[PDB]
Amino acid sequence: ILSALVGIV
Amino acid sequence: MIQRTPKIQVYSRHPAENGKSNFLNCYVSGFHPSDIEVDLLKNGERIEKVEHSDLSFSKDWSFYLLYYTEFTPTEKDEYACRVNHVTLSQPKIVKWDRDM
Amino acid sequence: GSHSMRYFFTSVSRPGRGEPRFIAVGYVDDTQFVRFDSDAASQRMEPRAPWIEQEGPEYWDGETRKVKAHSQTHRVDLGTLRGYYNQSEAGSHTVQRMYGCDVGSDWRFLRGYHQYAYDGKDYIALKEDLRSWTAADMAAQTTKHKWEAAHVAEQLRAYLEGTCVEWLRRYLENGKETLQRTDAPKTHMTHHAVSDHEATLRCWALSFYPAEITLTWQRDGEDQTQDTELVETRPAGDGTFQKWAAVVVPSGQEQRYTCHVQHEGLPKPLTLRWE
Repeated sequence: ILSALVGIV
Repeated sequence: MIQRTPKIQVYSRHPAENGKSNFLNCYVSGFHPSDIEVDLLKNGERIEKVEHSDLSFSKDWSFYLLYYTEFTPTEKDEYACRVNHVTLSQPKIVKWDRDM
Repeated sequence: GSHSMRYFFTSVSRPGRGEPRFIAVGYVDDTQFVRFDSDAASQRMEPRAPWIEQEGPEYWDGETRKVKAHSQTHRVDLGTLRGYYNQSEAGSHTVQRMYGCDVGSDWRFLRGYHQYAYDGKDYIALKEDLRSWTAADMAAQTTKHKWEAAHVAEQLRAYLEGTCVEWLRRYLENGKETLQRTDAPKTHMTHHAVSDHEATLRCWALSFYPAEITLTWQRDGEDQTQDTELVETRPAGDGTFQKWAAVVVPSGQEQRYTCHVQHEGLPKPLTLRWE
């Protein structure tokens, strides 16, 4: 499964 | 910006045997950007029913795609893959050789 | 043997042509199992392997939601990067992201990855200690500081060392028949005369899984690396792979050459000689 959080660059 | 030219391999899924159903593949890899045009040709004509894998890429970020279509090779039918990409001045055509 | 699970994300801006194109795919070793295409009709994470189809709606609803979150992040990223490098809002640009984990033959955590690239060039990557970052340039350093301040690396190691390895194992189990198989390559050689004094000897490795393999030609037992035409390992389309290697041999010298094959599916390396 995909990772939970995804922060912008 | 970076531009890598696609490597091209045109081959069949199973060893070619005239009269027997098979799959004609055209594998393009090592290219960048992702915008690319790939067609399979039968005696010079663009094959209509051609599908391709979902866009993915290698460790070095270059993309790779598998275009394929069902077919039954014969003794006289010629197949080839035609590809165009920003790194190619002319569309590149690779003929299918059942020995490669 | 060793195994891995990784997600590949590609985002491509389309200036004046609407929304940015977004594509995500997941793999366990060399088998793809899910996908998401921003231009597709379903707007959902989709199964690409039989063994993942058994997951219930909770799995698909959840992964669809998280993959859409990824999509939005990369849509924001495109604009940010455009700003970082002061670029025209008319040109098309590409951002790629890859992350995943490797487990040893004991299914225990071996290493974690999280890399990012802009227009095909390394941008920022998580170092193997899963605590620090590699910033390609000045723009990347700005992103590095941001990620440090938000303790992103910490959230990533927990996912990479926990969740990632846990689900990989689950996938390996649920897909035992597919993922845990090893198809040793079927091998054979072909001989074709190019002229009256030279001939092509081609060594084939077919229907093997996984993709990792070593295929070489030797003359009198010596490596012929530079006189060998070796093609990239390629997908057969049915989950297996192929690869061949060829050398131009002076007619009458076929016997001096030997093809060597190494693969997890072969207890002992193969050595072939045309004779």
